[PDB]
Amino acid sequence: MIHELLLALSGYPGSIFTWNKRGGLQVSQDFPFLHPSETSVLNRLCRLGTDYIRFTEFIEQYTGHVGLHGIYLRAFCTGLDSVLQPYRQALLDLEQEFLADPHLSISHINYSLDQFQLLFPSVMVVVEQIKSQKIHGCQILETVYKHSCGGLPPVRSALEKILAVCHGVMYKQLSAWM
Amino acid sequence: AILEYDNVGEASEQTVSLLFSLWVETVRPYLQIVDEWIVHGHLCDGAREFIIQRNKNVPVNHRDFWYATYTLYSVQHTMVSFLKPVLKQIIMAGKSMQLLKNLQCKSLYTLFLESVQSRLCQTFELTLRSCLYPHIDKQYLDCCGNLM
Repeated sequence: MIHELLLALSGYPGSIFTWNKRGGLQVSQDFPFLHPSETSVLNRLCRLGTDYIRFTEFIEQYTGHVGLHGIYLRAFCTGLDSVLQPYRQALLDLEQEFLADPHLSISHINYSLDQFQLLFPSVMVVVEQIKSQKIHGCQILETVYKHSCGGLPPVRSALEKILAVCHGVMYKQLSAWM
Repeated sequence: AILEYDNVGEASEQTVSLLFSLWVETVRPYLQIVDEWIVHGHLCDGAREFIIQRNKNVPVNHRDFWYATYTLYSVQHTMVSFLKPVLKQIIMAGKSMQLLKNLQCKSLYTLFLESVQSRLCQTFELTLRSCLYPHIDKQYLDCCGNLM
């Protein structure tokens, strides 16, 4: 269960964990041991799993291929990947500690991933705003800067990191043009 | 691809340096061919992998030897981007050395490699502008002066 759980968090849904394309990641509530609290935690985690899935889709869309196009968009995808990286490292460490002690409760995993539980929805909000408005070019640099003054210290740090990446790209541009 | 990945920075440096090395390898044979064509004018080659078609049937002592000796590969036309700026210089340099040899009867790949190693981030287009072309300019002017 736990390994399937993390692999679904790893972007690889299993049999119980079903990924509807726009229905998100959801729980095949069929196991005889599942409990309402169990399923509620499962849904809370499938939230972040769907977030990661959509992140991966977007980044593949606008980093592996050249409206929705330009160096700004590739940099956005790269910085989003970098920001999600510590989430992946935390996931791997949690897997390791489960592989060490089998008496660990899924509640422990939820405790651990609460660090990104709040972080992820803000990032999804930002990226969905960027896509829907089709923000392109240096406008995107302003966009996150608008959101760069947010009230979520975790989200704010992630936004500062991505904004520094954007600053670096546009500094490359400005150095070239100067 | 290398031009499009210049602006990413060192975030994709794993890909950036890989593509740099690959392009260096791919272009070395062209460097060697151009060098041999403009140092001697013959090749150990028999059908070329090179853009400009060679008309080997042009008589040496003939007016169109200045023209027909090398034939542009028009389909529109086969060409490579970084080769475009020096294409004319290449053509005149090679034909000039050929004429000088007619009237008188280190490797550029290595130079490019050492230049790019000394220099290497920086625009690879500007990298090439800085390193590659000056060698061609010097050789072209030297050949022109000798011929004249």
